[PDB]
Amino acid sequence: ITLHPDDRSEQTAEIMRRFNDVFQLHDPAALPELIAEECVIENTVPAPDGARHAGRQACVQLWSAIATQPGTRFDLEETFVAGDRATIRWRYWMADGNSVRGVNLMRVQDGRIVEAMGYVKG
Amino acid sequence: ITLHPDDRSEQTAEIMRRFNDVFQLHDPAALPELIAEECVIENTVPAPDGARHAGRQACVQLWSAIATQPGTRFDLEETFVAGDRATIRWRYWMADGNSVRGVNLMRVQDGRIVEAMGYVKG
Ligand SMILES: [Cl-]
Ligand SMILES: [Cl-]
Repeated sequence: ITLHPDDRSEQTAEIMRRFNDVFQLHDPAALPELIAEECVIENTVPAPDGARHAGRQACVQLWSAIATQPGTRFDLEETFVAGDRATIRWRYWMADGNSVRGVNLMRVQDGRIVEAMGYVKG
Repeated sequence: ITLHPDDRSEQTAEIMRRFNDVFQLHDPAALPELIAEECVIENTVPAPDGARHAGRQACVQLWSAIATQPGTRFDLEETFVAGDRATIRWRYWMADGNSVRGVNLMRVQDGRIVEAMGYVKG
């Protein structure tokens, strides 16, 4: 985690560590405590806009499925934190052996993830 | 521009304003002075990795063409700055009338853009 010094930067880093570990450990147990009631994900697909998932339940369900899909994984390229925001660059490996690079733009409020926006190479 | 308070945040905001104006005004005159000799762009396409453009000349050429392509434009969604980094969310409108949302991750060093990473909805 690259930290830009800022009031809550260390808190946001801790949130991103635990968030990233869900995927690295394929273990979604931490997801609910990290996600705001009103959390929104703007997913990577489909263009033009990306789907939208709203509310803790939808966000937990989506990320849980992602974290536990057989034959898939993520390599973390860089997590950069500043204040209540972070960027997480990654490479996603698919069950067919292909991969794609992407990024999440993350925002926290009251110590929980309220916004996650995903993008990919197209 | 949303600024996260940090040493050079105001400088980075100024760089991003002038960078964004190149596209909004379809005027690439400012590009060279904003771009480091060694600047690298990791473009939005093609998956998996995105092409790579290296050096001021390549980066100026690519962005100049983008800025001046007839029938195309960008809407700025949000520019967020922290320290020597920024994120710029946008919607790109293509000559065929379609659009796609995307984001640039930007990094400056010595007052010039050294790194620009682009991603899109897929
Ligand atoms: Cl990678
Ligand atoms: Cl938009």
